[PDB]
Amino acid sequence: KLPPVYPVTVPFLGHIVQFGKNPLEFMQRCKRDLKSGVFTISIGGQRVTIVGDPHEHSRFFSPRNEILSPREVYTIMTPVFGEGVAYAAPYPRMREQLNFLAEELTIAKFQNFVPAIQHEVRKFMAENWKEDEGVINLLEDCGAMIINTACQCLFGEDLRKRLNARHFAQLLSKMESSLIPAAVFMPWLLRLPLPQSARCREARAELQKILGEIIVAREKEETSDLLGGLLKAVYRDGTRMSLHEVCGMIVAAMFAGQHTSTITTSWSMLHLMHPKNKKWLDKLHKEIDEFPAQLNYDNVMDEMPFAERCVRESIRRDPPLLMVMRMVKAEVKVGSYVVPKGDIIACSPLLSHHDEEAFPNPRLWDPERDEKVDGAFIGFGAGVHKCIGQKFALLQVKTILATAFREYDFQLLRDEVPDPDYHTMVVGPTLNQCLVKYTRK
Ligand code: HEM
Ligand SMILES: O=C(N[C@H](Cc1c[nH]c2ccccc12)C(=O)Nc1ccncc1)c1ccc(-c2cccc(F)c2)cc1F
Repeated sequence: KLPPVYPVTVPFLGHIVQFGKNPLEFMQRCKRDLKSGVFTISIGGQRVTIVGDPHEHSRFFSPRNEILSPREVYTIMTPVFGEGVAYAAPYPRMREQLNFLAEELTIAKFQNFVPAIQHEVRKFMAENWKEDEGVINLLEDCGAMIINTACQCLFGEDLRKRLNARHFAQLLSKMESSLIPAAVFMPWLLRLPLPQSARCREARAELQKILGEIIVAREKEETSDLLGGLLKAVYRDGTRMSLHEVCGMIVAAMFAGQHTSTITTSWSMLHLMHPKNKKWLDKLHKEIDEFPAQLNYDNVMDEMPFAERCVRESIRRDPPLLMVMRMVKAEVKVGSYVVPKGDIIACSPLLSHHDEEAFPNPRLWDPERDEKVDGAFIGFGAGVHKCIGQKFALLQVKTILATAFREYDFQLLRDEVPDPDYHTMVVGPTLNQCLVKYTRK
């Protein structure tokens, strides 16, 4: 039982085009006009099957790569993380590799983090929000704090000194400068692509070059950072990581967070400041108002369940990553239908999070809601490939919120909360809507 196919009106580009303008509405359209939402868009002549049903998510996450591999679809990353580094490494290694990062971003590895990140914020604002009140772009400053903060946590002083955040940021940016989201048909498209790499690849090298130097430098003198920790790692056979792979994993760490976290932090501030949500804002404050000026792990990790709620909804309502794809290397059965081998198969947070059965009044941002279908919230993916940085991210967000709101109040210079800008790789509030006003308490 092949799933319905939205008929293709213009031979080569219509869906890719139609999705670009309004994917949510587009996708829903197929759900709507084919009745049963396990449809199959065609993108480039690639049959693409979207699993639109919360109930049948489980089928999307669970099958192991040898049945549903992202290695094929995410190939575009390969210049960035490095040849053989991640999805470009056979699954024993990839799994091994990913597993090592995860172990660096575990809640154990956070003992000292909160003040570090809490610092950078108090530092940043003070430096960029001098006046009692002023006007700033929110997206950007969240963007600056996110990056800034991560570095404070995940990188050592020598290292931080040798390559400061701003430079990283530019470094990182050059790397997406490469990226082209063909992922839906992306794999095949790789014929002789222009060195979109050329800009980035240089960037990877410069990072690596640096990374070596600290290692060389550090060892001379006589250490627990992200770099330090990855080096200690050993594969199951018993080989260590090659700084090439080390450099890649670090890139992954900075890469995943940069937009998703920024967008998340931002939305969350955006919704909380808005006047509709006074109620929620007051709730937060009771939560955070007795927190000691100095902030420590426990306040954030343990004593902030609501705030977490707020972040999760923000992601739930407008998730940064619109969808997830796997390459079907074997025929598999989703509910009634069956999906061909060789059909790229995708699952979308953006859609499932607006299925009205599981998220009714999806556009209402309620931090206190709870999914009415399990695994409907997939903002951080699910099953095998669960996000491995989410705990870290949340940590970042919840701290920025407590710190910012605690000493500031914000006024949204737009009548309504912004509109999502879908014209980006990772989807966020529109940069222009984001103007926002701040008043030192
Ligand atoms: C707001 C922040 C974030 C959001 C919303 C987010 C969301 C997600 C989602 C939905 C997935 C599943 C993608 C898929 O199944 O292909 C995922 C996977 C992943 N995320 Fe994140 N993520 C975030 C932050 C991070 C950070 C900071 C890291 C840092 C390393 C990270 C690393 C990963 C990795 C490695 C995977 C892949 C799991 C695998 O391939 O097995 N993420 N993330
Ligand atoms: O920007 C993207 N991907 C980036 C880099 C990245 C790719 N594979 C990863 C696996 C782990 C970590 C990072 C990445 C990333 O950072 N993703 C990420 C994933 C998990 N956690 C954190 C971050 C990206 C965004 C959108 C689309 C897209 C959406 C809808 C339709 C469509 F056709 C394309 C595709 C994208 F490739």
